[PDB]
Amino acid sequence: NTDKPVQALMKIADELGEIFKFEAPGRVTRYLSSQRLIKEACDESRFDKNLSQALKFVRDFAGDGLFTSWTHEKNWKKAHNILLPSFSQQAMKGYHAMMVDIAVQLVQKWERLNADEHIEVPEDMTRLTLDTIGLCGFNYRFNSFYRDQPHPFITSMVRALDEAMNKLQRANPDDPAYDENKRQFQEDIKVMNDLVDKIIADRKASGEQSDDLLTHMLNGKDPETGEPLDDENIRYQIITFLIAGHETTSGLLSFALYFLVKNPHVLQKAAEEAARVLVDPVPSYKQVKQLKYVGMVLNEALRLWPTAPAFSLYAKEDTVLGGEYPLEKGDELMVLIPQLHRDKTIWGDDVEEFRPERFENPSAIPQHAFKPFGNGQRACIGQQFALHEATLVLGMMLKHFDFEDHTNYELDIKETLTLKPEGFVVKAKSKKIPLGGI
Amino acid sequence: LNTDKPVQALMKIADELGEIFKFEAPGRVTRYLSSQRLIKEACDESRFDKNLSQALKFVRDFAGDGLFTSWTHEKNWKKAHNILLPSFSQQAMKGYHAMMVDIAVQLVQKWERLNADEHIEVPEDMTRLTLDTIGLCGFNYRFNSFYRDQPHPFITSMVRALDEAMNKLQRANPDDPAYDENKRQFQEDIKVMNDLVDKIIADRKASGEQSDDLLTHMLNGKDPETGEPLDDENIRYQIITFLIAGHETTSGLLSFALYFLVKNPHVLQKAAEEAARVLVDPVPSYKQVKQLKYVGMVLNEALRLWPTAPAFSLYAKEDTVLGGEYPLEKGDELMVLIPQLHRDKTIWGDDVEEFRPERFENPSAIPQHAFKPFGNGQRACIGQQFALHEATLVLGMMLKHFDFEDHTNYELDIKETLTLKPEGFVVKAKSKKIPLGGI
Amino acid sequence: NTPLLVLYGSNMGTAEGTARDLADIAMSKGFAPQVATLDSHAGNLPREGAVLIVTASYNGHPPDNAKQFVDWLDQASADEVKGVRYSVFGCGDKNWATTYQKVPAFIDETLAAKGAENIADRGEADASDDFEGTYEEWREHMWSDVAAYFNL
Ligand code: HEM
Ligand code: HEM
Ligand SMILES: Cc1cc2nc3c(=O)[nH]c(=O)nc-3n(C[C@H](O)[C@H](O)[C@H](O)COP(=O)(O)O)c2cc1C
Repeated sequence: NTDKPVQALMKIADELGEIFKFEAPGRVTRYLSSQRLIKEACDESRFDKNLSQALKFVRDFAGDGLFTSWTHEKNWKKAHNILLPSFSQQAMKGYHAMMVDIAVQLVQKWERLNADEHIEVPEDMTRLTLDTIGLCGFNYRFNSFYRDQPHPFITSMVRALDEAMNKLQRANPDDPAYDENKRQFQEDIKVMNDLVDKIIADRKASGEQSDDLLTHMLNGKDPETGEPLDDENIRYQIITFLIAGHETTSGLLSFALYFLVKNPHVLQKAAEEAARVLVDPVPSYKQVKQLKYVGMVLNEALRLWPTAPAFSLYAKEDTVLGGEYPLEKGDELMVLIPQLHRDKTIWGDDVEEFRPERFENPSAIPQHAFKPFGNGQRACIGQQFALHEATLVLGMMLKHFDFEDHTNYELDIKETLTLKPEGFVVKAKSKKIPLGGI
Repeated sequence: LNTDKPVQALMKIADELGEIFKFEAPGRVTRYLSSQRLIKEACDESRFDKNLSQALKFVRDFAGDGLFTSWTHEKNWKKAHNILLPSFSQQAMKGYHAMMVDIAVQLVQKWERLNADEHIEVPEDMTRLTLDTIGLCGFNYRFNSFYRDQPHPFITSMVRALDEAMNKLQRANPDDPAYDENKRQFQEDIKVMNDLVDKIIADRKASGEQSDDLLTHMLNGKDPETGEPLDDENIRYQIITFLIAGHETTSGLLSFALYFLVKNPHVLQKAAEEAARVLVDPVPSYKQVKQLKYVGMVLNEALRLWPTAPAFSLYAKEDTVLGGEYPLEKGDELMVLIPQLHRDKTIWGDDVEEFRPERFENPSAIPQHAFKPFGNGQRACIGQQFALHEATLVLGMMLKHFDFEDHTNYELDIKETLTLKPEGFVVKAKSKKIPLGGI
Repeated sequence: NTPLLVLYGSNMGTAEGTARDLADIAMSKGFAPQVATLDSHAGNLPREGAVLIVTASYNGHPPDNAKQFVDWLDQASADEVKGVRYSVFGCGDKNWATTYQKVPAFIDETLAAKGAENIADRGEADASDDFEGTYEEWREHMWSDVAAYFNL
């Protein structure tokens, strides 16, 4: 069928409307795309998170971390309540310094390019988000900007996710051609577990611990049981944060830069705000909070291409949707976030336009009209982290450089578990403003 | 007479036979000098001149008639020497300074970003430092060595062609079919070197060189004697020459220096105390590097013990007598063993093998020709001020920003190529957490 | 395009690079400069234009490429130095006590007790301090002294 299923389902939504069904032996799936029905599907007394096949395949190395767990599983609610404080807006203050630490490495790499060279945007942004979660998460440096070949953990993580995704399109999974994939798959899990299992034990034996996600997990307790997550789940959560945030966040940054160079007067306006607000060699937390238009630029990129483009739900019981579409208990609903974000009775008639101004008055926006981070208790726990990273980095980007779309890039959106502007490249022209760490 | 450590083998022999001894091959006579008095005599330019050893002749296959691999009487040595000499002065170092700090900052930041259980490969990181430093200061080009596992394609090819040239010296059978891939690989590396540097030169001529670096001086320089500038080809050979003459010599200096410091912790402490007193801004200024006097002494004393270009060759211009005792014929070869010279007890005292920076506290106390880590006369190292500026700066920043650990209790092992290096020298750095430019 | 001959006495190249630097700025000031060692024009001082003399000292003695010049200068005085309009720049180190700038000084004052057209007072560089300051002072003052003297 297609390598671009969500974009394909969007075209079908364009023709069939707010709901349509696909059926296989046993599996029926309905695809929801209006604010009107999605609003109902977001009632957690009626619908809960479903694990699609993709997540089931990712679960082979993410285990019962938060992202690939059922709501009913013990380790889900326990981890959810233990880690929730670690991800609040308040906690962002304590991650900011190390966020800046990797953001400086990004800006210094670009400062140090020869004039004939160019920038691989999703590539660099993935380097940055991976190293940021590693450092902010468990005080570990992948040092991605010091390498051609990523750190062995990252190579394996990326390879295992790719195999998980590739497994989905495989007609003959047990063909002998896939025997090496399978062995490599087991090799990659061992790499990941062995590195993460070691970092955890070292910290446990550590007598001068920090205040990162790893220490919050090592000290967090389950209210009822009075006990913390065991070290395997903690390892699963660490792998989970890298998996769930590395390409989602990098995609956001990539699409945001895409839409800025294609919309030069919006770039200018964003850049004029970075210059006014980022008045110190290194950004402060308050200052990042003052980047409102950069904040709106990101929200508009999320609106047009939310980088985790779909989430799956199941009917917890027989029920009727929109008062006219009956559901059986267990029926899966698929929420097409990019279609939702183009709901004309919500956003108006210019839904393909890149207009950050839409977010001028967030109170304007109706509940369940904008959902790039999912829904309710199963929403993205890393939303604040992600937005703080992206705002900080985009702001520093717009402060230190002018951007040229030297190839006149044609948008080509690659779909995996996430979305990305495949092959998007640019050229940066220094404004020659020094920073922190030089 | 096989061994992979000839200079070291020859110092041993010098300890047995003294200030002069000779090896003979079918058509070659080589005398090796170890005493300040004979070397002093051999450095009389009206009597002796630079000889191109076989090694230098092998490197000439890619370094061409750049300064290092040229005979004194060659047109382009004379021209290039006359045109570049002022660009290599101590004063000239003031405008190279900022780009030296640029790469020095990258080295410091790399070590700050290491995880606790990793370590530092010293000659490997000093070489990345010096190669990028020479490229940026010399011709505004960033190899960005600290952003890769595999070096920039130029560097890969240069290091390989030089290793090939050294290897040829020990090939019993160069024409064996196994050396075929080597020969064609050699031509490929030459082509990547020539192509990149040529392109940079051409882009700059076109660009109108709105810079003030060595390449600027070479394109704009005029040899007074002949009135003509260097041509594009020789200019490229000079650029190739700066990288090869300068990357592992300087590399090795900084590495031997750190070796002696961690082997001599009280000396380390004293240099660190001076780096801490003098380097008071986030990044060193030119004036502050010149105030790193003890750091300087440390560097001269490491160059005394293991000067990283440890031998240079000379030929008698006419038949003559040496020390009033040793007849030489026109064209006879003299090899100066600099680490032996540096151990002459009649000059330095009996404690020659001891790391003691304090020897150099009084420059007037050192006689002429007692200390020659940078060779002799018009053929002495044109890069001497560049290299000492880079090393004093970088070693000062290293000592300001970190404490060091000889965590493996490293056993000195001196690998010999065109240069000397403490092979396998590794340390652990512990940050003092001082920002280089701000937080 | 007046004739500017620059001679050096150098063992380690400080004086030789300074000399070649001067000849490079002369070319920019329309001269017809020539660079050579000191003891190679021993007796052949230019009886026209001017001769800049850049030299170091070694323990009170001339560098290896300057010895023939000075000796010629010391004893030999018969072949007078009349017509020769010169100037001297000294490369020295304060770290050498009693011998500080002895050779440049010797040459400078000896040249004058033999019929001097000293167009510009000698200049000194202390390697142990601010050699480019003094070199800079002497230089600017220097070009002007010779400027006014001849042409402009
Ligand atoms: C712009 C960036 C991001 C986007 C658009 C995004 C979006 C998503 C979405 C849509 C969900 C719901 C999944 C579902 O219903 O199946 C979610 C959950 C998740 N995300 Fe993100 N995410 C982002 C980055 C992050 C980052 C940076 C982290 C981690 C540090 C993170 C950690 C997670 C986790 C752990 C879950 C599962 C939460 C739970 O079910 O309890 N995400 N994310
Ligand atoms: C601490 C490091 C260094 C040491 C110990 C060193 C040593 C020497 C020695 C011993 C010679 C004379 C070789 C001979 O007589 O055959 C020499 C020549 C040379 N050096 Fe270096 N060198 C150093 C750094 C540099 C650097 C950084 C550069 C470049 C910027 C450089 C450029 C060259 C050149 C071009 C020559 C040939 C000069 C000529 O004959 O005209 N060297 N060096
Ligand atoms: C062995 C030795 C002796 C020196 N003696 C003197 C001296 O007598 N008077 C002086 O002013 N400087 C003295 N100097 C300082 C040098 O003249 C100074 O380094 C000069 O700049 C070197 O110039 P050059 O590289 O062209 O030879 C001496 C230096 C050395 C190495």
